[PDB]
Amino acid sequence: GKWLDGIRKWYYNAAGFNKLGLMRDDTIYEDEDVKEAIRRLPENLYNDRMFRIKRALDLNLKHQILPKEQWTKYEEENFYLEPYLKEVIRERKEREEWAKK
Amino acid sequence: PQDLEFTKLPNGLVIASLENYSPVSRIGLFIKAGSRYEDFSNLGTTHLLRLTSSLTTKGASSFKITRGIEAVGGKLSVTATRENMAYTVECLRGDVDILMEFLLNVTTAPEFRRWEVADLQPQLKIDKAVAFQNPQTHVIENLHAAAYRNALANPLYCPDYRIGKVTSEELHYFVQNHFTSARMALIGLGVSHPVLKQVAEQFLNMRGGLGLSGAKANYRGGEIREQNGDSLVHAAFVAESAVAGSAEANAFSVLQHVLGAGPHVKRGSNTTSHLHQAVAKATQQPFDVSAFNASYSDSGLFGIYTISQATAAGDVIKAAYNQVKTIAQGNLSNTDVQAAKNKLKAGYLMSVESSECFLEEVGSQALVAGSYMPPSTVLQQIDSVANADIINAAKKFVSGQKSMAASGNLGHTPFVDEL
Amino acid sequence: QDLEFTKLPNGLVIASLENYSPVSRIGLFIKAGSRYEDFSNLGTTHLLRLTSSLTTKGASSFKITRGIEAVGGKLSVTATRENMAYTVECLRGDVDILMEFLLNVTTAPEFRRWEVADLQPQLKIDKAVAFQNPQTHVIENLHAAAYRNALANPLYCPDYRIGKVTSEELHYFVQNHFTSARMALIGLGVSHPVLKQVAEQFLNMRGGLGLSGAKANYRGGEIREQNGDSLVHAAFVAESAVAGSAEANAFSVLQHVLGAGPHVKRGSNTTSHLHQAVAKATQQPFDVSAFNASYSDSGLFGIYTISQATAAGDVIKAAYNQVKTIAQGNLSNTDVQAAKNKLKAGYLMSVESSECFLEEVGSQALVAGSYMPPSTVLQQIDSVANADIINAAKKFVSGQKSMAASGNLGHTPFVDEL
Repeated sequence: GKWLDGIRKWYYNAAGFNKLGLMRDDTIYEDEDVKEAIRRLPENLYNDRMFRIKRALDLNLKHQILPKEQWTKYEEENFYLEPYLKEVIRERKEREEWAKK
Repeated sequence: PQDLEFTKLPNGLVIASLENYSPVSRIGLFIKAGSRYEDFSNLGTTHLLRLTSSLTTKGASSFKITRGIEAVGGKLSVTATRENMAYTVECLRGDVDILMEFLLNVTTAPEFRRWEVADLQPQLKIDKAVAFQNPQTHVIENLHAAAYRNALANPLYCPDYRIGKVTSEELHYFVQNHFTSARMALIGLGVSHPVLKQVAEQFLNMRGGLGLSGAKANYRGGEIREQNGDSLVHAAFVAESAVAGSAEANAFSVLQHVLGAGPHVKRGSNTTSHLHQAVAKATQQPFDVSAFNASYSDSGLFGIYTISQATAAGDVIKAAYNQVKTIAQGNLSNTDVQAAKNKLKAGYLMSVESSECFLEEVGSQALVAGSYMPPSTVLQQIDSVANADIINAAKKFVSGQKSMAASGNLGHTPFVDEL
Repeated sequence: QDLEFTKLPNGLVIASLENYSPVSRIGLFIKAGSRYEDFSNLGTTHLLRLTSSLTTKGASSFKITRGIEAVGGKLSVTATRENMAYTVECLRGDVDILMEFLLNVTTAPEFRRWEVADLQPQLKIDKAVAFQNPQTHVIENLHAAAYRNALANPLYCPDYRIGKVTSEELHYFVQNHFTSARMALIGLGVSHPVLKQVAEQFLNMRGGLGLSGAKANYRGGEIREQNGDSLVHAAFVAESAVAGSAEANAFSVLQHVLGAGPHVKRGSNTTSHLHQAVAKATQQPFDVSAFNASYSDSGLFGIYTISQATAAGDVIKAAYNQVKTIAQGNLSNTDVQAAKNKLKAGYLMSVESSECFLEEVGSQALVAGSYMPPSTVLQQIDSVANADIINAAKKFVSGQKSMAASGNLGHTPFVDEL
């Protein structure tokens, strides 16, 4: 628990996506399930994700980094895309299970 | 076995089974929710609600529901009138249980995921368009909008402005406030009584009885004229009549069958129908005249519906109107009255013949009355109607304030003022 | 100088002024309008005023457009329910070319069917942009719900007629309504002799009368447009007197007593009784005016209200009550004089602009044939007495109402309730 949480926090800090103002779900690869999960996001969350991704792209183009105060915090992160992606994957697996019977 | 048994559960769910011994079992859940229970805020909700039968539920997924219903071979359908809404599921005898579960999930825990609702929204327009292909439905909807100023004026089909803006929250609110046990009835034809009791035990735990039930359907002598480019104009002018389930309602029905409601000889204008004979000598171009009659819990509507060429339109309606006036004057023989009573009895029996329509009738009268009325009682009631009662109904139609709705060129159709 | 409504032998009423403004303004006012079409050719006039730039018998569409642009003038078409005006504005030395263009557009148009078909989609866009302000849409529905024969015909072609206005209908309407006796030529900058010359160019115009018909029968009908708009616009009206009558002046003075429009930028309309009544009726933003239209056959005086849906009924009720109070006789003399001042000032200030002066002169020539100087208009306005205004209010209150509304319509009363 505590040891695992420490290792996870170290990995989150080591991975640089928090420096660019991004959240973890912004980093996930955009495959079909992720595309549909994004399509299912509420408008406010979709707009927030779009702006955060655009700001990260702008920073990467400038080879700069958001100020240390503005970095995303591991202890204060929202996994907004997790429920939608899990539901999409569940539906796809249900379809496959039906299609294999 | 041979007679159904209306039973009211302690929850309030009127449950009845017939055991017809047919190979296909048929179970219908008739909720007292309808378009009239909408208001100005959530107008058109019931259309989408009827179109959201196959959406994912709390206990079953949309894919699971569709594939299971197909693989079993049965079918789940939703039929909505202006007062009641029926979920009818038909399957094989040994395949009830599965589909029954689906029914429960569609009516008690229908989680309206907003993305699915948004995806379903465009189909509202297509369904409205295909329904409006028949001019009679369009004119009748306009007539209800132009005759009432409250509940029954709410259209069955979603308004154009509301087509893309029916939020799932409105669907949830409507289901919670209207899909309740005391306003629902479970009717199973093939299903034996104890199995119906078992399946309704699932419905025993639902929302509290007697949900929101407002509005009185106040009458309004208004008009709705369309002014289309159609060569043929279809119009309907109607006056207030008795509520459903009344002796005067039977009088109005017998009056409509005296006037003429539909053809009995294919490719042949009704010789006995007074309206067809009256209009035939009025205009020579193709026409079609009928006595529209609708009865509801709070009100009713009896009137004349005519489809005819625009250049002659007015004439037709006047002629039809005049015919009813004559019956109001007292010129009503006994032979045609007996013929109309025979027509009404035969039509009721023919409708009840088909299992689907029998289920619909049983569900409707279970919702409104709660006690089954056998066809013999209906025949006795219609036979009770006398000539004086029919003349009184015609006089009431002639005297009462009239609401008219027309569609077509409308270059000669009189307004309700000079009707 | 002053105008002189000279009538030509054919019937073309020619009037000229000599305002020394560098822009010469000419206007051909035909008595054709939307009321003169029927169910067969409904919406013809809407396309008719969009075919001004189409090729004619004597000039091509390209020639007309390029010549008008190169000269620097403008050729516009204005339309109301009774009259249709072709107004051409040019420089003083550039009158002949644009006058010939006007002649070709009106007397001998050549509605090429392909050009008409290409122009027809413009009807949708024009109708949509004209319906952007709710006032026009509500007034159109009000005219549809108030009259039944002539004035019920919309100014904008119905949606079903948008793509089916054949050029044959345009030709029939032009040759049955654009006739010499139903037209008037007015020139502001143009001196009278050249105006006579161009009228002579107009001398051989069709015949000497048109297919004037219908009587604009009145129906107490209502049109309800259930929309999702938070704001609701309602307009309930009663038949007033015909245009050009003392009772029409009484109704206009009554409308200015009630309050026709604002007079101070961002003002609260302190003088307006309707605004004061609705202010205490409802607290959300509103806008109440006394709609008043006058025509040759009939008239319509009523109340137009823009309010919130949830308060709609209340608002109109309050407005209605105000007129009722004036009907009871609670009309002082100070506000009557204030309304008379408002009406006179509004008329005179409208007459300022050369366009509006030309329109007024054209309308007077069409309906009267003799110019009515503004002094006579002011005298007629002053002639209206308090008793006449009370009689007009009584006629509105006792008459059959016709109402048109648009919006949420969850609280708007129907005609019988109002």
